[PDB]
Amino acid sequence: MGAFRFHQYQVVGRGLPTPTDEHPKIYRMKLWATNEVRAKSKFWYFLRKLKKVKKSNGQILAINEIFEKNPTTIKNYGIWLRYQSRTGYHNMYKEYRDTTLNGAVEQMYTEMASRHRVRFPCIQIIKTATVHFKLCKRDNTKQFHKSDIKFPLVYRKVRPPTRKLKT
Amino acid sequence: MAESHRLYVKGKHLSYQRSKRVNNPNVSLIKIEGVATPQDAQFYLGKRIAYVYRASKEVRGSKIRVMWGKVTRTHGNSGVVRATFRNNLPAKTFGASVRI
Amino acid sequence: MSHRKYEAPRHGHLGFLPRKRAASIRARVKAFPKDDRSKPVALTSFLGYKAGMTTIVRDLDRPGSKFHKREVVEAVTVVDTPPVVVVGVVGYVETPRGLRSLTTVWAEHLSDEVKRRFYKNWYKSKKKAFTKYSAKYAQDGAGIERELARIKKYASVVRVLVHTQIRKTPLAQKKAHLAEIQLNGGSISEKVDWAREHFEKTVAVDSVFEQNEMIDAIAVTKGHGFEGVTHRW
Amino acid sequence: KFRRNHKHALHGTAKALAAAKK
Amino acid sequence: MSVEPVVVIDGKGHLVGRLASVVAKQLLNGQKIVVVRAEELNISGEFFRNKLKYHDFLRKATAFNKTRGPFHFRAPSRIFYKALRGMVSHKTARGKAALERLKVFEGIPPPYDKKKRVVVPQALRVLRLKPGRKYTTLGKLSTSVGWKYEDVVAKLEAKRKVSSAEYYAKKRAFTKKVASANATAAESDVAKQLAALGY
Amino acid sequence: MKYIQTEQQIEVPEGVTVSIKSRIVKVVGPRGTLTKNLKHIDVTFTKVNNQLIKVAVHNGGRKHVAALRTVKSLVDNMITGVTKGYKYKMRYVYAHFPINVNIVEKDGAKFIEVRNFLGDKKIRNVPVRDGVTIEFSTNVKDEIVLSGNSVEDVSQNAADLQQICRVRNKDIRKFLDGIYVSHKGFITEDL
Amino acid sequence: MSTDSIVKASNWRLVEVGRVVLIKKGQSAGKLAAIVEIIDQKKVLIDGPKAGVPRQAINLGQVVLTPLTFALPRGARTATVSKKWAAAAVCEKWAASSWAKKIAQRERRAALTDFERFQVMVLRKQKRYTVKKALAKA
RNA sequence: AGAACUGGCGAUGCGGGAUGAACCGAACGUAGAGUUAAGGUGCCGGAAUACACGCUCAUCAGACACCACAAAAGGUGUUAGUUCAUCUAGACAGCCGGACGGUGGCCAUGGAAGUCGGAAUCCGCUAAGGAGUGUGUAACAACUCACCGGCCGAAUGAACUA
RNA sequence: GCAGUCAAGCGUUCAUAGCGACAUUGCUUUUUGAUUCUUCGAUGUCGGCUCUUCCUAUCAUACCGAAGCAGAAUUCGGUAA
Repeated sequence: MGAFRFHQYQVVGRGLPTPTDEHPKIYRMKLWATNEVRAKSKFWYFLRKLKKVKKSNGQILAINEIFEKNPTTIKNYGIWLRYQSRTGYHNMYKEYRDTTLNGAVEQMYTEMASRHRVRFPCIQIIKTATVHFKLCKRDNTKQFHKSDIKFPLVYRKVRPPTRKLKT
Repeated sequence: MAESHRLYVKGKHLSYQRSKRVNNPNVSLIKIEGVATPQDAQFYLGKRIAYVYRASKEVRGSKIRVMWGKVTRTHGNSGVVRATFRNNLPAKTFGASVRI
Repeated sequence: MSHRKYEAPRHGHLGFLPRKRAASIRARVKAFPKDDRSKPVALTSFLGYKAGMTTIVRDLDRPGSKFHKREVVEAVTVVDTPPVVVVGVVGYVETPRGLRSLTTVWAEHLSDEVKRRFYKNWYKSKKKAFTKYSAKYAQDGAGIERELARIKKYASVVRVLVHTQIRKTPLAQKKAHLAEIQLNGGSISEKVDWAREHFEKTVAVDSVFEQNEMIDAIAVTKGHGFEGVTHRW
Repeated sequence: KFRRNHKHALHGTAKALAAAKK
Repeated sequence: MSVEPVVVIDGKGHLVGRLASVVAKQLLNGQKIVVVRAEELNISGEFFRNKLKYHDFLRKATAFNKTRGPFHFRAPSRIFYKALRGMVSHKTARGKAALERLKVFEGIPPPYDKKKRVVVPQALRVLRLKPGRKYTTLGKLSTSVGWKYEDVVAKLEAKRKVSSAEYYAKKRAFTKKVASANATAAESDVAKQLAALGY
Repeated sequence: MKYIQTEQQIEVPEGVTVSIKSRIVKVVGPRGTLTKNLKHIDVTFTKVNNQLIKVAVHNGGRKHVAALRTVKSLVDNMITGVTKGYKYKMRYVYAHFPINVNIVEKDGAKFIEVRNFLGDKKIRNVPVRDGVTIEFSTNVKDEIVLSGNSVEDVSQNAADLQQICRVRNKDIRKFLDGIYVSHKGFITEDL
Repeated sequence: MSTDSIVKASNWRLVEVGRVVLIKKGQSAGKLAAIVEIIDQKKVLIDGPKAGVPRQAINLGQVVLTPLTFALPRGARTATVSKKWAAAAVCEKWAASSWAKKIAQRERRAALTDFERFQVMVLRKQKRYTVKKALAKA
């Protein structure tokens, strides 16, 4: 797409470390990011969150990025999310209608921001999980979109400029 | 859609002539670098040319006096234009960059 | 309350602010009664001069007092009120910005009266020989009338140019005090007409006011000169 | 419920009276 | 109007604050601007909150003690005039002259038959429309303040009445004068038009 | 996060004709005629043939849906109002003092006058808005019937009578004196 | 019962297919495009027949639909999109004239720095002058 | 008030912040041209009435720090989000509607017997009909509800959080 | 000084007609303290008089709510300078 929204960067690496029969074992976090600036950062924050490491103990092997595999079209992304507001972070599973992973980020940001309290310092999320169109449960925007694929309903929905013409 | 609107935009002052007998008033000659399209000049004329009066540098009189021209008529017709100034410009500022 | 315990109304009103000299010798009424009743035979106002005071005895009425019934004394101011010349119909129109006069319709005869219109009203008392009133411009009532036709197409509440003929008795002075008096009454077209009939001739107090009727008096107070807080406030 | 509105109406704000009862 | 000497502007259903931004800037440009149809401008938001703001300003205009200003302006032309003074730098001589260059008249002032014009998306319709906490015309604000207003709408009603007559006969005569193209025409020439611009 | 919206249609009865130009609708029937102006954001409540009156909307939000419900209610009231009428039956109650009620319809500005309400020397009167008609079928002096086509106006006039007689200063329980809505309002008629 | 009602009206709706759309502000430019696939109310996929009309997904509402519609049905892909413009036609023709459109009409005007072309311009009024005269009759 | 560790003011201009010793940018010979910081782009007022979206309608609100206030309590059916349950096998608002039999159940006490206190809790038949939900009398003494059915049709309510 | 929340409790019975502790959050700047910023080449003291303008936390009047308002004196409270 044009001027990102957060392509997920599949960052991989190691650790890589010391003269001991240990070594840390092989990891992944695929993190949504804008390129390498973000790439680094997330990895250190993941390494803080779950793992423990260090900066130095986490070694990055490689990077491979993100465009559109499947259709622009029409997941309605199930997102596992955390929002920081008037104390620390509270858990969320938000399943919202989207075009795509580029979009998902913006639509969630706008939702943390507006609705939930969000401001600067945050981060992000935990996972995004695709779903089948009929399955989608919570609920307002999407319920209409699910119905549209159905169709008929696309003949519905067809509404927005509608009051304007004359014909 | 539009018309003009847009900022691009450089120009030159060719020279500002503060001239009477006591009869005549004041003229300013402007030559914008390539700009206005022949068309963009002609359907229009009255495009207001605003140069900021800033510090360049060392101490120029850095004032909250933003200057606005207008194109009176072309003289040059594809290029050069006549302008007049009305206000007060900063000090012998012919030369200076034209601009929005 | 920081002070006074023990706090009293403030002596002397702010509405009768400024306590200053009147613009004019003669009072000027800012608004008038509404057009409820008969046509401009009904002039909204009349003028006079204060003669003094007298007292009268009358048959009262207020049944609630025991003191009610028989004759009882009541105070009177006498004002000498001569027949007044309605000279002309001035037409003021309502618009936005304010009224501006279209016309004044003149009678044939104001003659000494226009000399009095010249007195302070122009200025200089027989000073150097004239002052002038321009004569009825070789029968150009048509000018005045076409201008009358203009007033009927809208609406001041139709108004009249008046003077008091002072020469009558008490005043050593001869000079007339010119006045703007509003005309009120019925429908507008008949209103212009009645006003028109009236200018042709003088008008008495008998035409304007009935006896006993409720009249608002406007006049200008006695003048002290320059005074301190104690008498003033 | 009934008692809440009685107290509120008597001395509270109108907006303050409604919602909890609901 | 968008030139150097016109300058006549249509107040109908325009936004008060928006009209005043461009008006100030053009007076700073050095034009003499006549703002027309003053009662018909609208400033968005519910009337009650709008009147509460003005009411305090009236309450302010109750004092100082002294006489000689401050002021609260009753009427739609006057409200708009106040709006310019705030919009323009009131401190300076330049600013002051720009203020002298405004005239605001209610209804229409003495005939400007030449059309009053809408400004680039200044109008409240689109500029409400999600929407409309209410929207308040200047004529609606000022009936509550007092009357230079009462005479101005009275004239508006008479002006609109007189002009509305004119416009019907004007338009009739224009389509009539006009049916030029109800096509004639073709005459090789139309091909020339299609080309002529075309190339 | 919603909405977007769609059309709802109600058939217009044969006893009713409606005619619509702009945002203002005339609803007409045998009891008489009713005019109101429905204007609202991005709403139409349109007639698809003299057959159905339909309501449709480009747009929806919480606010819109609440409005559409009011619009749908109002219209149903107008339609029923022209054929059926609306009527309020009201009863005078007076514990001490005779209440003298008449309507000065024919000779004057349309109003209901109540005299000697609570011994009041001063007559209390309020107008009638719209073509609604009041008949007071005295008996002893209990029963008031107020009938009209326009539901709004009928409700207001009946309500006006109730508010005039109200005495806020004394206890209501103690002073029963007034006129109260005895009904709401109403059925149709063979007549 | 001749004629019916009236109902204050009418009908523009088509966020789906068939509905021609007019550009907002963006690319290094501006073009024409139609809605192939509907995601949701906000996001729609918009494409056009040939050249560089590349298909974009955007949140639409800043992007306005134009008065024109063409005849097809919902669910589209590249092969279907090509067939539709070809079948429909007259849509480009409407696109030239005037309905938020005016694009060709403006194109004709835009190209006009010459010697010869200006003369032509004068000629069109010289022709107007004689039709005005022709209206006058004498 | 009185220490520590450090920068500034004092002795440091200029640009930003309405003004304003120590806040931000910035350390300044002169002069010019260019381009930037901080911070800003409806008007005053450079410079956008910018672009994608979402909430808000109180004039909240145009605010880093600041004589910038606003709390406990926070309602809350405002909006949103979450967690647990109920729904096309038909929830839900309202309106409508039904109840035989083992059998008025042991303890204790003046006295509990559906319903003062204190047990187990099976079953008939079976749309369905609990050893019972509240309203009772000294105690007994009805009537409703449970549980069950219909008219309507699509979501639903409770807890926390911002 | 005044207010808000909570409501133990009392009011025959009844939290809330009224009264209302413990606790607890506020607000004001008009008592008192605290300070040492300002003035020691000088700010006239308390109090009172009189003249003005104001404030709202309203004692009365207006309009209203509740009552343990039968009337009726009343009590509490809202709006309101």
